[PDB]
Amino acid sequence: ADVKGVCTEAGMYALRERRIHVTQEDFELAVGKVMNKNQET
Amino acid sequence: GTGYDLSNSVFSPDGRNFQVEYAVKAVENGTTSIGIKCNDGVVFAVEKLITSKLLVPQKNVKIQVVDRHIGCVYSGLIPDGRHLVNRGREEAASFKKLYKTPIPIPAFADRLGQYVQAHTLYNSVRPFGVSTIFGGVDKNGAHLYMLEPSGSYWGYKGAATGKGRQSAKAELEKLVDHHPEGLSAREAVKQAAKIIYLAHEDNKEKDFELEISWCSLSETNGLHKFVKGDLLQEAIDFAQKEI
Amino acid sequence: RDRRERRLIFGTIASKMSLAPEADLDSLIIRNDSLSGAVIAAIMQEAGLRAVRKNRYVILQSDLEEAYATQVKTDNTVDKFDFYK
Amino acid sequence: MSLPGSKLEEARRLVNEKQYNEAEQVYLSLLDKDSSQSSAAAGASVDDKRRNEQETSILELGQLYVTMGAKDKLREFIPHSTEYMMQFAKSKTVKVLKTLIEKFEQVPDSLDDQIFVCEKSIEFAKREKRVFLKHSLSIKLATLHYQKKQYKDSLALINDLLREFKKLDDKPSLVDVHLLESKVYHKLRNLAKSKASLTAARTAANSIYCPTQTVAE
Amino acid sequence: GSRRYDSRTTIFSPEGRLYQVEYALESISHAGTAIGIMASDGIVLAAERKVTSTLLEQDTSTEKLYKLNDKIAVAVAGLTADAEILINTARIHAQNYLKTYNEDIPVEILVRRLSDIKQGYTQHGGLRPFGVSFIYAGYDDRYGYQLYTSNPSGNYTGWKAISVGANTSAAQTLLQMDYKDDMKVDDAIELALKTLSKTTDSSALTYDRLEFATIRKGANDGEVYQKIFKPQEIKDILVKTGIT
Amino acid sequence: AGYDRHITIFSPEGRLYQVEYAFKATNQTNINSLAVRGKDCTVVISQKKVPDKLLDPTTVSYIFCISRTIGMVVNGPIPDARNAALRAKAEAAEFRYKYGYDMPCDVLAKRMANLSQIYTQRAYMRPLGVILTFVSVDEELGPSIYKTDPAGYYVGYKATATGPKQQEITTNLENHFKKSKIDHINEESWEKVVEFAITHMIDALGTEFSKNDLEVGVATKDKFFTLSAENIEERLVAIAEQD
Amino acid sequence: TTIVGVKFNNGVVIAADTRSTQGPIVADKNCAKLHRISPKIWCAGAGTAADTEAVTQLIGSNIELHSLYTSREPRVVSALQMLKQHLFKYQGHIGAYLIVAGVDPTGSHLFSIHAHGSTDVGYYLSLGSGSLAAMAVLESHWKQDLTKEEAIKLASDAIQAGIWNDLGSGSNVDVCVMEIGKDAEYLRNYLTPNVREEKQKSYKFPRGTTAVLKESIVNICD
Amino acid sequence: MTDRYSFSLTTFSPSGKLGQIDYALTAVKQGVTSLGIKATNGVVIATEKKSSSPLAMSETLSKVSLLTPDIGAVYSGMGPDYRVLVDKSRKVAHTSYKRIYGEYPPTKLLVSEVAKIMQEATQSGGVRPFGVSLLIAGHDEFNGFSLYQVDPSGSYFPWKATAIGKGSVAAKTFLEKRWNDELELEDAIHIALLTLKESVEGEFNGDTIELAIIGDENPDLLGYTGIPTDKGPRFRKLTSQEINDRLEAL
Repeated sequence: ADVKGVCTEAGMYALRERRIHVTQEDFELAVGKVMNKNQET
Repeated sequence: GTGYDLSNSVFSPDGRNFQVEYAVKAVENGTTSIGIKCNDGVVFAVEKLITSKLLVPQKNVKIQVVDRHIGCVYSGLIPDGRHLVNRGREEAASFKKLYKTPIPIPAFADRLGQYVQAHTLYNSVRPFGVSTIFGGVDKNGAHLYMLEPSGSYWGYKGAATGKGRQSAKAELEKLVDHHPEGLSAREAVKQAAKIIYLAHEDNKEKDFELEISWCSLSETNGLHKFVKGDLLQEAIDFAQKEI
Repeated sequence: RDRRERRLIFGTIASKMSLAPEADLDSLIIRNDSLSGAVIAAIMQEAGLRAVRKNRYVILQSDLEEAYATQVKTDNTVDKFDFYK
Repeated sequence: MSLPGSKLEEARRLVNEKQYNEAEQVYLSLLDKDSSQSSAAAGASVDDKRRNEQETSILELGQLYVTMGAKDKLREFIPHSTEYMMQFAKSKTVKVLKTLIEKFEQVPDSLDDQIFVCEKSIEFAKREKRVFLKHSLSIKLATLHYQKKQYKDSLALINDLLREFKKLDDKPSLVDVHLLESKVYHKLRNLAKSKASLTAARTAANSIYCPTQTVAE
Repeated sequence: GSRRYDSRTTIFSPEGRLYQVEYALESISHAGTAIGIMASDGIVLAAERKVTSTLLEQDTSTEKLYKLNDKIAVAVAGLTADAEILINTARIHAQNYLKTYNEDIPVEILVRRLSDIKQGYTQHGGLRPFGVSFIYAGYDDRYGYQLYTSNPSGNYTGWKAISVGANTSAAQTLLQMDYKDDMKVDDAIELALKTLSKTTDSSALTYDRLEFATIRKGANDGEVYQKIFKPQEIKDILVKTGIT
Repeated sequence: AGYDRHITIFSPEGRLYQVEYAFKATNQTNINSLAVRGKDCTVVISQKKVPDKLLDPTTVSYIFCISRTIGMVVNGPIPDARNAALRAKAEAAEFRYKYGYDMPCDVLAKRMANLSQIYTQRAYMRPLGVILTFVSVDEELGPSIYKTDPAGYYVGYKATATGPKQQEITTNLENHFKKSKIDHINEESWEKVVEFAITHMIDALGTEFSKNDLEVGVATKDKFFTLSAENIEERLVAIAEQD
Repeated sequence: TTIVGVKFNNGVVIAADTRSTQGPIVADKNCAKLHRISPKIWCAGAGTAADTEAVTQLIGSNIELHSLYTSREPRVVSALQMLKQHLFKYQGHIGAYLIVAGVDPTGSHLFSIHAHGSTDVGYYLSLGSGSLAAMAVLESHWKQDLTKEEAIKLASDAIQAGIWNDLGSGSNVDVCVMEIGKDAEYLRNYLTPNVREEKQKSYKFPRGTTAVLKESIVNICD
Repeated sequence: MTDRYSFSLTTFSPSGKLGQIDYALTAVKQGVTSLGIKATNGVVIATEKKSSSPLAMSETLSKVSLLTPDIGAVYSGMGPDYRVLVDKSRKVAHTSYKRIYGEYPPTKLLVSEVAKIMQEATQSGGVRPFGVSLLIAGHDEFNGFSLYQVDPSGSYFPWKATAIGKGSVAAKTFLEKRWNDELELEDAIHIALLTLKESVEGEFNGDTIELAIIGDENPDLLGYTGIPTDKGPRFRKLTSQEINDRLEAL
């Protein structure tokens, strides 16, 4: 379930810059965001 | 939950005890008793309700005297009232053994106070459902105390509890305004008989009995004894005159 | 929240309010424990309401600490668990 | 008298009144004087609770060493305070190894003198088991190499701390590691490593809270 | 009254058993697994600790094993709190026999004196029985090597290979077919390593989560040597046996 | 299994139900009192409420004297108040004969707290429904106030209080210490300390009391006494003159 | 066994010898007769050394507990009161002689307890068999306003007098100095009036003088 | 007569456990979180002081007591029964050792005696189990520096470093990567401060944090001189000013 959430947040950081290319910059921010919700509470 | 009113040590959700409150209702189901405090001493009076004509007149003494300086009158269950004096009798005997001179009035109140407190701290025993009024003449002045089933007590200028507690004790407030400076021991005997008849309105359905006992330094000089002779009959005619 | 997300709310509401130049909002931020947005709104309002009866216009620093103890307590007298076992 | 407020505040006025040398002789006279509780410091006098006031004497004169030309002499001044702290408790050891450097890098000074002091302070942690003190001075040392604009000494300390802080402790301090690493590749005209370092810095920024000076950078 | 709050610890159920004793047997399955093995030349004991991590201290600790005598060991599987009560009284009763009769206590006498304590709470006292089980292994010149176990109910029987704790019936299945009367001390170690590996909840098996205390007999006959394997010696036998 | 709430046992929420109701028993009497630490001494004040005129004002008191060097004030019902009062006097006597010199304030609050912890852990004894507050002057740490909770947890306070309005009274004593940044009153004379705590109590409760409406205890160094009616009334005279 | 004490303005000091007396045969010439009840309070034993090395450990244990429960400094008045009622519980059947020395935040205190529970107080106190010979030397040289150095020489001359004038005392002298401002100072072998010289002939025997019946080696390590 | 309850309040639940000790561990997480770290040069334990009233005095409240001079102790929560356990622990430690063997017991033997009192509450009737969890840390001449975790159920386990309380979930995990084989006493203090600071939601200062460390034998804490054998107790309580010196050290 947590890995599936990475697919949703993979392009959310690209929506801010409005680019069709998704590099490793967005995947690194997606992993750190999912791990914070799991460790919270 | 359910059952907070079952045992003793269980507290109520508001921080009170049901068994203590149930013991108060047992005090109002017995014979009423009053008291009067003066400068020279205190005066005890109790109204004993006569059931049938089979009772023998003036052969029953409800007031149990501790040594010569302390009388004790109680309103409530008779068996529970005699156990308090029997416990206080041993405390007065144990005091006079080591401490020589007899125990004063404010000191004797602590022995009955803590002893009732221990019954509320255990689930194997029950608190006393009787209210005992005790007093007398101590070494300095005089004092009067009324022991409640909860163990709460203070100095009382007068103490009354029973079926006529709402009546007899309500008349004690008029006694303060009547003699704000002071009241003699002889006049307090006649005033005690009137208070019994003022609260007799609820006792008119049965037969009553008048028992008055006082102790002071003016006449008895530290001797607690019941009223006999023509002094008792004189207080009856003076009290029944206003009735 | 923490001392970060909260201080943005105090500084934003204080823009429309009128306070004293010596009033320090950071003093109450450290003491904030288990609060929310509606509680912060009631603090700034009550601080201005009590100023009328105190013959004041701008909100001083003393009125912020007096009006803070009203909305911080979360149940009745007990806060949440208070302190005991 | 023995009142520290009379000696310290009087020397502060003598700087602008006459010269800073008159105030320097007063602060240097506190080495054998101004006794305190607990144990001693240099062995001549006892300095424990007033050691912070003794460090202030260096901090006040630290800004006045620029005109006098003591920049080259500041190399051995800081490490001498480490030996004076071995007599009394070590609770004041971390403050002296930091507060001084905080005011040492604020005043203008040569880049060669700033690096050799930090490398000397690490030597005290080399003989010991010190970890946090070794990592706190290492991240501040690599920052000084950035002003020199050299990738040899800058990437040497970053690559050592990157392979450690990842799986080791000092997770909030790792944000400044990626922040300094992104600056090194910025002068080399490399947008691949610089933008990738900012991602690792902003990743842990949302997890563990960072102060105002860290978020602003 | 005290009759309402009393849960009636020891009472005969309509089925003919005890409530607190029946529930105490389940507590063994929630604790570590202790498996004893009685070989020809000695006795090999095995145990596994529960709730272990990296922060645990592996230097000197024994949770599931103790030493009640020079020639007698013990394996503890169950609640640790209720175990120290019977262990402290074990060494007291063991030395009393040595203080009077001036000879080493056998296992049969040591267990029956400790079992009567557990049998006492199940009868009188109105208290709960011990929810911890023990495995007693020692050497004696009467019956030879003796391996016994206990139960919260206070009963003890002879066992060649005993398994208590989590997965009791799962471990005894592999121990029944692989048991032999000629099995030596070295072959008895391989039997416990293969059993504890398949019956655990993890993937691999390390030396930090296991405890082994055997009984070895030296060149001099009549006296054995109690040796508790240190973590340095536990990781060595894992490589030689191929468990790793 | 509804009996889990009637005694002291571990709850499924990880708390104690009977201990929560022990604090609620102190609000039955609704008596507000506070204690502050002076410079060289400690002065405690209490609200004296007499429901009936038949009560003797000298006999009714919420402040009890454990020893000559230690005073005590207790909130809540009197029977549980005087139960621990005689227990505290016994511990002060055993410490003089067996252990050494007179008992200080912290030791008395610690021994009475540990005594209640045994009663709280054991299920056959109910905890006390009152709160023990001891005031005295130590020969080492000087003035100190230790308030013993019915749960058996003692902790030192600068200026304490009691009652249901304690939270409103604490704000008065707290705001005074934040502005001056002092942990105790700098007034050396004990007379000004008496009128100090009375001033903050009147403004907090919004009620002007009388000579019989308050009882002010004064604990000096190696001496303790209770102010009479003339001493308490004398303090109220200078308060109206200054403010 | 001879013990004395000197109470001066800034504190109290006591002294004791190293020679324990079992009777006419002296087994041990070097021992510490100053017991420690608490770190800041010292006590001196006299008479029977068996009862002093026990009661002081039993009573001293409860006093160390009382200091930890109260989180304060143990006082001499608290130490004597615990020891006073202890010997009275046994009805004085336990022979003991002890001098409790030390100070506290309230002053300086010096006391001496007898075997049956009687307690004494004074600036100078001496107990034991050599208490008589050491008492006369103290009373002669004792005066008001004694300093720290004068109190050491006064307490040293008392024990030294019991060395020459009593058979129940000798060997070395142990002096424990206690000060209010500073901590306790325990000086062992402060004075060595008796020093044995070298023997005339060497009695060391060569190997093989005494015949050996049977030699064996007993195993120790298991 | 006295008490009529002779039965134990702890009974076996149908799930196979004891209902009293299960809820006892839950009550430990209902209060302030303590911690501790063992190193080669000593053991460093820390805790937090939560004041119920703003006018309370933190100096009179000591959450770290002293059983033996070489061994400290720290609890979690308010510790209602903590004062009962320590008073009973100091008696059994001196009676069974100081009054018999003449010396203080080591760390491994003392935690066995502390748990010996708590294990009787779960069996002997008329009483309830202790809802507190202590930490036994000290130094001896054989085991050296060791820290034992005392569970409310009556069982003890050795641990290098652990944190039990309301924040026991996050604080215990953070100490796994922050601990290694070679550590000093002062280096382990910074480990305790970084973990405890994240668990403090209130005021952060030296008065609300009690930091107890076990170092070498200190002659200043002894009280007498002249005996080379006893150099003083190893356990030491840091003052309010010394704790604040290491708070800004981070």
